[PDB]
Amino acid sequence: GIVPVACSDGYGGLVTTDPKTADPAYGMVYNPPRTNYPGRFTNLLDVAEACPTFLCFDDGKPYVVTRADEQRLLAKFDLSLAAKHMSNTYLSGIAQYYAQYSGTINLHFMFTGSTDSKARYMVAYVPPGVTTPPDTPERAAHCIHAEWDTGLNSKFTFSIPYVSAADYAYTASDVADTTNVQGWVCIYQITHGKAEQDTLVVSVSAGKDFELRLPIDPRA
Amino acid sequence: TTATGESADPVTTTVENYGGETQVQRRHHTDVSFIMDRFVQIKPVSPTHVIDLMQTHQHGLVGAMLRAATYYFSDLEIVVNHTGRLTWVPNGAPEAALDNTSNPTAYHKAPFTRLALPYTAPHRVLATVYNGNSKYRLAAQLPASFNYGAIRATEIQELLVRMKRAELYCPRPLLAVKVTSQDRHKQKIIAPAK
Amino acid sequence: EEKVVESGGGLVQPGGSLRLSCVGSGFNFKNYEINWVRQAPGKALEWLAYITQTSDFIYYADSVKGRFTISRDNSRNTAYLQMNNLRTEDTARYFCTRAGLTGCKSRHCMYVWGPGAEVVVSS
Amino acid sequence: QTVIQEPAMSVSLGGTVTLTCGFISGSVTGTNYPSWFQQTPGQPPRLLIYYANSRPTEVPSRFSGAISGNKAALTITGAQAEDEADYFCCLYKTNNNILFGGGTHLTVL
Amino acid sequence: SGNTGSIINNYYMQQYQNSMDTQLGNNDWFSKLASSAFTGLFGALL
Amino acid sequence: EDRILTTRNGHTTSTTQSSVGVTYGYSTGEDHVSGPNTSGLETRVVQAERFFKKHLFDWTTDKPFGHIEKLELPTDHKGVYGQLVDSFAYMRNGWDVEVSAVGNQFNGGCLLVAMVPEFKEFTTREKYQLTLFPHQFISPRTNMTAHITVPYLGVNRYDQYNKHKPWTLVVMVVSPLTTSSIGASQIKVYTNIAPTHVHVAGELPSKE
Repeated sequence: GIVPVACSDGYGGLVTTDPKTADPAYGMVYNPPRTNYPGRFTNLLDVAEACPTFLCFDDGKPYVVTRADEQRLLAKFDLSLAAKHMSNTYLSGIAQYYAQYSGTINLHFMFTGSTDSKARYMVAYVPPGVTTPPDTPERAAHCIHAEWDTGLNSKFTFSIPYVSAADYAYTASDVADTTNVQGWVCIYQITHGKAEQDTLVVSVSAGKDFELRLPIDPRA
Repeated sequence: TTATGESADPVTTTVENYGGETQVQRRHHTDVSFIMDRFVQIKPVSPTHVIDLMQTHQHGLVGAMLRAATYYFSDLEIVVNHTGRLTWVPNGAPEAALDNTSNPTAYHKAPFTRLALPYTAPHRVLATVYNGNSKYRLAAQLPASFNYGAIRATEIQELLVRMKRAELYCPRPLLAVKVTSQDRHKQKIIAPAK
Repeated sequence: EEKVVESGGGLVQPGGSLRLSCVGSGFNFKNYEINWVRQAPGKALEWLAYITQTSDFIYYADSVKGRFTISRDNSRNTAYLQMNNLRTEDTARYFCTRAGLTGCKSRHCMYVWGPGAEVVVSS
Repeated sequence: QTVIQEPAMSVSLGGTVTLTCGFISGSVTGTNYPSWFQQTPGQPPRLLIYYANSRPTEVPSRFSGAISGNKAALTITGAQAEDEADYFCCLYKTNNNILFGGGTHLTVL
Repeated sequence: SGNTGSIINNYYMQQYQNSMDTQLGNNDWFSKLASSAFTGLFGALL
Repeated sequence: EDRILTTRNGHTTSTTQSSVGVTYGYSTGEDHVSGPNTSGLETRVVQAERFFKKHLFDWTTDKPFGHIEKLELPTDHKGVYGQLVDSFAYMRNGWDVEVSAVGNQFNGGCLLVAMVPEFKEFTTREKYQLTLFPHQFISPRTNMTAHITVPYLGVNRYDQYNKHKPWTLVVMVVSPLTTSSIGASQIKVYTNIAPTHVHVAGELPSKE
């Protein structure tokens, strides 16, 4: 008169990401109200998109300073989210917990100099396929790039496109590779007028179609 | 592009500024409820343990995502591997109540015990950081009322906690691995043995 | 009255090690910055070290880099200057100073000065 | 050495005297944030001028400071009998270097 | 919801499975910030 | 020019001619005030919603990136607000913070003015992500004032300000001050802070 059940062998057991819920133990409990509590965020990428965070150049500065030398490359960094320049960013902080990503990454360049200081900058995206990033703006002008001047509006935003063979790229970087699978982002100072000791603060935030998937738990 | 930086208003440019096209986005895996709904391990565990979510490792997935929010709310689900009889009490309970079986008590079945516990704090939300003291003066100590109760057994070996219905409110800095003297943090990625 | 009292001085042999204490009273010690200045007899003042309110930034003079270590304990309202590998030229009157006043909040104030601890280094 | 300060100056009682503080090579400006101290023998130094223009409330109005001729200048108007001491000039130059003057032994006649 | 499949309804009542919420008197701040982010160009375009 | 903004709290007024807008923190308004933890005995004091002034620090050329000066917003107030803190057990209020750094347009550098809930001493690396909090920048080339409005938020619907400070005003150097021959030698930083929506509950006995 009892329903026969085949207790399958491999099934059951505990999986830390299993979508079951546990059996309740303690009765009807009403929480104190928290309606309209300020600040709530329901998705990490909303915070990453809304709030840009600084990069790290030089001896740990969020800015690149005009060089007195004839060198015109202020900074270059690997496009990887594991790059040294992104290591102190919220985007990298959350991307360290996901295996793969996709989409656009936005860079914010905020010029902080006196009104007597004027400069023109260039940011270029160098795809993989070259052994070394170009060190000169006239050689980097052949890739996807944007030039801008300083003026009333001190902040310029540039979107680094996701161009890759695969649909998703790895957030981590493998030791058995000397050149990043994604390209580089080079920042150049085309020209400057009395702009010595004047800084260009650089921030990073997730783009409109940025995506992270496959949660992981590395030591981090 | 070309906004006022000091106003701190969000500016989100796309690739259509130079001829591209924005693609479809699927952000299910960064949802707070999804990302927090996993068993994280409470490594330092004693025979009498007070369930505080700040006991999680600060560099773990759930631990770091929790510490990246100022305030949090969640119902709690625990998995306890104990060798005796497991008793649980709510937040305000005196410590002497852990010896009484009229309280929620689970008998050792065999592998381990999995229970779902409600949010019993007398607060609207719990805080990962508290700038002050609830005692009638360093603020490094969280108030004693920021807990999900306490459990007691003859011996507790492992304790896993899972945040159900998670809600995070005020974001806080979240850090990746420190990178020094190299271009990228290079680590071994899983590759087939060949 | 905002005053700074320092002790720990004395006579030690060259190459020795000692720690100078700096106890402050009459103010919140955690809200101010500490500078150490030494003055040899018959000589001018010489700035030695500088520590911020939370030990975020620490600076030493080029002539005392490495040998000296500065630290502070805000809970005990005490500042410390640890000296190692003392030389014969280190004999001077050491002052523990507080930087800051009503209309000056920076390291350039140098308002409150202690009585001075005598440290003599000789063979 | 680096900072040039007069070894000693003489001023009559109730008179006016100006002290000169500057660099061997260069010009003293507001960026150096000049500071002046008074130190009677057997006494800790007392702050007189900070930012080369301001005076602590306790300090009497006699002591005044300014920048003139690319050098830090301390002016005492109506010198009293208590103004006989050693006056030191403090100048800022990089975070790791704070320069003090030689010290003017002002004598009130 | 969160990380839950189980197309079948829960065996236990919602009053026992989870703590219930009360109210006083859409709600995500950062979703609103992200949605209100300025897009496009500021000045003239050629 | 839309760059002129006048803020008027109580009977006090603050006008700036180099405004870059107002940042509205974590919410554009307050949450519900008449909660079940006060039994309807809370009352609103509009005489405390005024501007009060405080000196933060002197922004000089020696201060590098990461130099943080903090100010826990419930502070030693000598007016009506401090009297309320001393006369009522429980209190709640938001803040309306204006930070002024007046130099001239020939100075460089940039300050980050942020309101941090439940402040904790940030490490060196965490200062790079300080923009996660409600914030504005101050740059002499653009603006001389940052204006931030934040609501009341905390674990409890009402706080005891002698035991807990929900908010902290954090000003951090992002780029060091740059001074030419014609710029300002240094910049002094001041605050105009105004409590908003002040509610008190629980009448304390007279202090002798």
